[PDB]
Amino acid sequence: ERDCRVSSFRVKENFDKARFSGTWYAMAKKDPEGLFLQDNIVAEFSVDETGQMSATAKGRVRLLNNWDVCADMVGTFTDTEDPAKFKMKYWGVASFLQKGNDDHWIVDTDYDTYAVQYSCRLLNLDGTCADSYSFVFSRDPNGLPPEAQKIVRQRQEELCLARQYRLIVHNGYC
Ligand SMILES: CCCCCCCCCCCCCCCC(=O)O
Ligand SMILES: [Cl-]
Ligand SMILES: [Cl-]
Repeated sequence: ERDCRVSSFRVKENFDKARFSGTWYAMAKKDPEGLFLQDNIVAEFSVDETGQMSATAKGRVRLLNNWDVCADMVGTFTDTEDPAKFKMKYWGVASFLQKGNDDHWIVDTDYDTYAVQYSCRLLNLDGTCADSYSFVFSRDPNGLPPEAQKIVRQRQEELCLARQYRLIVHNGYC
């Protein structure tokens, strides 16, 4: 009876790009189809004076046949009418790395502790998501405090994803 239509999902009110800048460690991920980033995922967000948000990311990706590389990725965000909803053009510093353009929603954050991100790459015909991914980020690479963890769990459930995350390990691979 809970609403899993993407159009129903709340996102961060009055999202502040500047406050969101800096280092975010991925603690957990819900994978899309054909998953790319595997683990050791760290993102760096910036805003320029134009107010244009961008990011870089490092992580282990596993090219099939069991070949691990540390991907170095770049993203730039185009604003929409909602301050928390963006279009993210992304690519790798190496041209053979995955590129594309995904929706990028900041579902919730308190800026200095946790963030929940969401992307629906493809809708179902009933408005639910056919192919989604989601990152939970922490400022502290050692994880979230309990109050933040509990808030995040609520947000995960609201996205209809709470059963579908896996933990992201950080072990200096990159
Ligand atoms: C959304 C993660 C951080 C945002 C920083 C954008 C920098 C490019 C990251 C590329 C994400 C594309 C792969 C995401 C889906 C996946 O890993 O399976
Ligand atoms: Cl709990
Ligand atoms: Cl669960």
